[PDB]
Amino acid sequence: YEMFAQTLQQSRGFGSFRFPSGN
Amino acid sequence: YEMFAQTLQQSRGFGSFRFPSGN
Amino acid sequence: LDQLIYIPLPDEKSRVAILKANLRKSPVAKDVDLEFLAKMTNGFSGADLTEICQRACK
Amino acid sequence: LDQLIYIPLPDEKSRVAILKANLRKSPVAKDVDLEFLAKMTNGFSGADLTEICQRACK
Repeated sequence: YEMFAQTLQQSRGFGSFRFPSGN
Repeated sequence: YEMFAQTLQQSRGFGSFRFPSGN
Repeated sequence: LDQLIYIPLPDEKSRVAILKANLRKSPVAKDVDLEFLAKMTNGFSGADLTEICQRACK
Repeated sequence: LDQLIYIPLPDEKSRVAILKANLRKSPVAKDVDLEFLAKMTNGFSGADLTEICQRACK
């Protein structure tokens, strides 16, 4: 059940995604 | 590689293990 | 049925237009940079972009 | 051999430092934005970044 739960993980990445703070 | 990493997980439990605070 | 037509995953401009088309129902703020989102995503399909927009609205 | 250690693919900051470390031999121009490169690449490993730098020098 843990393995099937990990098959539904998001993409390994994209954490701390931020837009460019451009004035 | 993630699945083999999860095969090396600890026992699913034992978090917040505490001794009895007995005076 | 004769003509075989291949439809690949969308490129950057198509992802821009998909993210624009999936947001005409909701009011968004004007400081959201959709072109940056479309530059960051490569292997996404249309359903993935719709999923992102839906989680944001939720 | 007891301690098992997993070494994943590098994240953004590590890709920044890898691209900096693989270019100390060559003179590069100062308008090259390496942080943009490290933001664009997700599934690359260290060998891929070294391959990119080598093709540029060639």
